[PDB]
Amino acid sequence: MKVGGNLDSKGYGIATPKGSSLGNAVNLAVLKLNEQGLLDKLKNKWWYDK
Amino acid sequence: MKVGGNLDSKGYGIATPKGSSLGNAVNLAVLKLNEQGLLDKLKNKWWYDKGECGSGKEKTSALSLSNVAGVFYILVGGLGLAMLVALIEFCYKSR
Amino acid sequence: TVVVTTILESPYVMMKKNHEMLEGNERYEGYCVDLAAEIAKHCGFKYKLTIVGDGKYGARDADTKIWNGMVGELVYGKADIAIAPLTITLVREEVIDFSKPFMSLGISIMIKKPQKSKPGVFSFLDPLAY
Amino acid sequence: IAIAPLTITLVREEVIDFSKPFMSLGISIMIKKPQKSKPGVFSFLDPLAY
Repeated sequence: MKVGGNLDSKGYGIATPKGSSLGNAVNLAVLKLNEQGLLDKLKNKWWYDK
Repeated sequence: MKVGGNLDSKGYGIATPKGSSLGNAVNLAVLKLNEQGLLDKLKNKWWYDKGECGSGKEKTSALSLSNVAGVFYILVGGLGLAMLVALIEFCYKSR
Repeated sequence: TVVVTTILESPYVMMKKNHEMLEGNERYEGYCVDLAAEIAKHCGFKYKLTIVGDGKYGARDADTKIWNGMVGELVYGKADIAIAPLTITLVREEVIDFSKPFMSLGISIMIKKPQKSKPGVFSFLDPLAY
Repeated sequence: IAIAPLTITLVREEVIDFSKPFMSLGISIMIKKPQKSKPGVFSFLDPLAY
């Protein structure tokens, strides 16, 4: 079991080649998914539900 | 007091006009500050260090000793009562 | 000399004790006030801390379609940068640019820090009644 | 494009582009279920404190 809060603040992200066309689109997409609670949903699906 | 973890994941950030010169520099600056633990340090400075509540402990859960202890004392009142009454009755009644 | 907009929100940006006897950036103190100096040091620039007029964060009136608060002062060229507890939202990321989060948060629950102690005298005796 | 648990680090942000974090994390502590019990010889007394 995990105890207490995290020791530091990190974060994963979608990586795209510097100066790519998918760069802005994907960025907004991630923000959209999180606000729709889709990201939280996915985590619950693979961590707790599954 | 705050209980349980957060309900969602948000985050504050430094806002700069679209297509600004300070845009990339500030971005990297924030990342640099966090990795140097400077951000965490600042928060601790204004939230907990500068805070007024580091006092507000015990746990495990123990016995009731308190109420029990009142019983001790009042019980003692009985003790000394027997004491004096018996005293003055012995020496004073007899004597 | 860069114009830094920010909102009065404790403990991010607060009025110093003797703010009446001070001027410029020395008037303010807080998390963002210190964060400003740090950012300015790594980016190399002088700045002037200014409080947003209407005292709002960022929103967008549906009718007039006008931005208000700090986010507003950025889009309309009133300020050069916004150093405050400004939430990174999609609606804002479209009009302005947000640096990586300098503080992750969320919605929490607040209850009365409970008093676990209520000793009586004879509650010792209370299982029976007077 | 790279869609994986790729940490957003300064050393990488210089060569590539990272979208906003799709999952915030950090360093945590892992322990073992504290379900154990010993009868000993001192335990008995204990409900009544020293």
